[PDB]
Amino acid sequence: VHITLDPDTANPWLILSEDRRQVRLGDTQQSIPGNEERFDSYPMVLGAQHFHSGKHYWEVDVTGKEAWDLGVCRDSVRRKGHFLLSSKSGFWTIWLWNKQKYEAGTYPQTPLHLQVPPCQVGIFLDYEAGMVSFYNITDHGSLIYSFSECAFTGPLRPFFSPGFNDGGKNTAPLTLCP
Ligand SMILES: CSc1cc(F)ccc1-c1ccc(C(=O)NCC2CCCCC2)c(S(C)(=O)=O)c1
Repeated sequence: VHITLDPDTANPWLILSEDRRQVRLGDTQQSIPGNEERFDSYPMVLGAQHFHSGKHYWEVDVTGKEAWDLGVCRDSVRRKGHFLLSSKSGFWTIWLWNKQKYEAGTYPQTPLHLQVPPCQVGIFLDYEAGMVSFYNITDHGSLIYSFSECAFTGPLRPFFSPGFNDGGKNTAPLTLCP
């Protein structure tokens, strides 16, 4: 299935493209509804798709970004207030922080040592195997990180953040690639 972003989930700091394949930080927050699905405290958005089974793959361009978070989450994740992105809270993600620091969302966090900074990241979900894998497309498809034995029981969602607002330092888009 072609991944698309779900506008009803998108925090007001986010701008989505018409085709729902791109998200980026605005310079101000949009004035939009405060509906239950919307992430209210962080620049986060979900894919529209709900996965219950099977293997799934998508590719995200992160070119020129100082920070981002990508992965998968439970449909049931809290949308309102503040929280950590732990597997305990229903998140399997990796991120870039501060231009150079890549990490996997294990507890404690697993530092990722990427000699070649990715411009595109490939994300695989294998529902039945309980695996979420991340590949460095730029570095000829090297494995960044794999979460294993995730033991999923309910629906999952693609998860994205193009960063925190940071005075214009991270306005480059996140784009799903064909
Ligand atoms: C807009 S979320 C975001 C966006 C980015 F562009 C780049 C990174 C993040 C981002 C990653 C991770 C976390 C986070 O939960 N870290 C805590 C550890 C999680 C794994 C288990 C040990 C504790 C946060 S947060 C919500 O604390 O702010 C944010």
